[PDB]
Amino acid sequence: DTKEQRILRYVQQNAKPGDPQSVLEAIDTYCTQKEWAMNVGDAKGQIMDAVIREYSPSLVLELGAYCGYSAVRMARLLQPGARLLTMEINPDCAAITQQMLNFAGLQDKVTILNGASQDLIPQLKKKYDVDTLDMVFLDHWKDRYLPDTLLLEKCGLLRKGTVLLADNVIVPGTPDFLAYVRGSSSFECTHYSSYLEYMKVVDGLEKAIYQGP
Ligand SMILES: O=C(NC/C=C/[C@H]1OC[C@H](O)[C@@H]1O)c1cc([N+](=O)[O-])cc(O)c1O
Ligand SMILES: [Cl-]
Ligand SMILES: [Mg+2]
Repeated sequence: DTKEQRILRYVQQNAKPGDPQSVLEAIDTYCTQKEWAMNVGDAKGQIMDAVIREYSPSLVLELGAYCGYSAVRMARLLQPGARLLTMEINPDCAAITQQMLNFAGLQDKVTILNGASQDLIPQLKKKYDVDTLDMVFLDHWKDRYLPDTLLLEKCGLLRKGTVLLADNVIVPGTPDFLAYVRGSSSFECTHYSSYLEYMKVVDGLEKAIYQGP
């Protein structure tokens, strides 16, 4: 029995099936009151929600599903016909994420990719019928944010106006990524100050909008 399985079970026992908001609320309750876990959380989540609503993306890539909290958060705001692809390196987590989405009634909008980002990114266009991405959410290994951004760019997955939105740029931090995007004329960056999930520690999201080569 793992922490992640306990979260899934709590959602199954307490949330309303087919109600994404209820699923988010049960996850946030469990992680607030019983066991901390690395979900984006409600405070950063509201900022995510605002960004998604602003850009109305048709095709979103998530790096790092975990338990599917952000997958649920994002997919519930997607317009009909829009798609979320989410990459998860751990097969236990990838299974839990599928179950979370199923419960929420979002399975039709979301496609889970099991594998390492660096291995899956070059297969997106051909295997998943992708031209360019409208939005990318980065929440996987923090040392992978920069090299996976360079890989997205190499593989032709970014277009002018693709929105990159990165969690944990302060805590635990992604200092190479943040230096890079903020220094590059290919990115226009905005910082959204917030708090680390379930805590009083300052963290933030960075939005980096790709400008072209
Ligand atoms: O390592 C973090 N995320 C990367 C984890 C990536 C993989 O580990 C478990 C699962 O397989 C996931 O895809 C992290 C860590 C903290 N933290 O405070 O440690 C807060 C966060 O929001 C995080 O995303
Ligand atoms: Cl999450
Ligand atoms: Mg995170």
